[PDB]
Amino acid sequence: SVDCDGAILGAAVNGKKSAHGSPTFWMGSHEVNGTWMIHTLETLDYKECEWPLTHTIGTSVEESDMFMPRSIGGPVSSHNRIPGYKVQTNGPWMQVPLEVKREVCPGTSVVVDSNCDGRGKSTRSTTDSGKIIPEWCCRSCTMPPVSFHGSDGCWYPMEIRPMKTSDSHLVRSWVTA
Amino acid sequence: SVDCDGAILGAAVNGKKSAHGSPTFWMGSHEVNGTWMIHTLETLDYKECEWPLTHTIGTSVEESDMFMPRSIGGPVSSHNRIPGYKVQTNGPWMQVPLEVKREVCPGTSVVVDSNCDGRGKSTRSTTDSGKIIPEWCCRSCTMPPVSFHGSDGCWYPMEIRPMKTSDSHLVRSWVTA
Repeated sequence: SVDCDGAILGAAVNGKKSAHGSPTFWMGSHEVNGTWMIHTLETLDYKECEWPLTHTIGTSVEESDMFMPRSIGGPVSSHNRIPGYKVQTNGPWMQVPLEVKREVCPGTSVVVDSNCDGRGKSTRSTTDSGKIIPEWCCRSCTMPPVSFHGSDGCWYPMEIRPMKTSDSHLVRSWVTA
Repeated sequence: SVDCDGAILGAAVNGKKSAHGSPTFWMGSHEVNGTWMIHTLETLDYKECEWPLTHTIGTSVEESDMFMPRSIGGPVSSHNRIPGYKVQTNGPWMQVPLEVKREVCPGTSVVVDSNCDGRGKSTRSTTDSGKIIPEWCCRSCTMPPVSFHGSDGCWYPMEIRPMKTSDSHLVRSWVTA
């Protein structure tokens, strides 16, 4: 119900490139194959506020197609999207400072398999004793996998699930955005 | 039916300043009293195409509320707006190169009066004989009056009407956007 401070916000488009930005936030997007998608996403801060429409490029989306949820500052825009992933309602958004990469978490692997579990809470690549979880799957996300690199290490999006692992030592995000 | 060429278009916001631009077009806007409005509008070209929503900042407005009509490249945005004036369906948009000013046409005057005629076709400040029409009125537009400065001289928006003058002497716009 509250917009973020538009006085310190910016956005820009030029040809096939775009960006939404603030001193604690940066989302860089391109157009590839006629589709706009995120290539850069950095957050130094977690806050519950909404990107003002006055500073939004191409307001468009079915909200579920956004990547960064609207309630924590994600621009309601076609530019805020990653093909193969849907809105990260329970993403690791509190693990700031964060950056998104298209890259396997260290020591892990992700396979696309329709038999994999569906979307769940975002999960860290390491257990609560710092042991790496080697094998992950997703039903239909696009490769190379989306990964969040944040304060306490590497996290996967909702789509990507841990395999062959006890649940009790998993680390999940508390975010409900 | 056809969007403009996105590869050469651009748009940007920073704080209280914004702009939409192409090699043949420039709209500069800013936020005054919590409201966004055009401060600069230059066209080097007249074309019937639509500004792609992907390259539009703050897609929002009811369309009668825009200043530059959608069908000739006007960004469907709250940034494309001048208070006191509505969509220039019959503006002098063919008189390129054009620039919009907040300024009385040379040798003329504009007064605000409820009893004046309503919106009509945009009319040149001079007659077909090069004679200047000295007095103009508008029902409720805002001062200083907007004026279009183009190829064959100075024109007024749809809201600003010529007084004490004969219809046969008047030069009007053929634009229906």
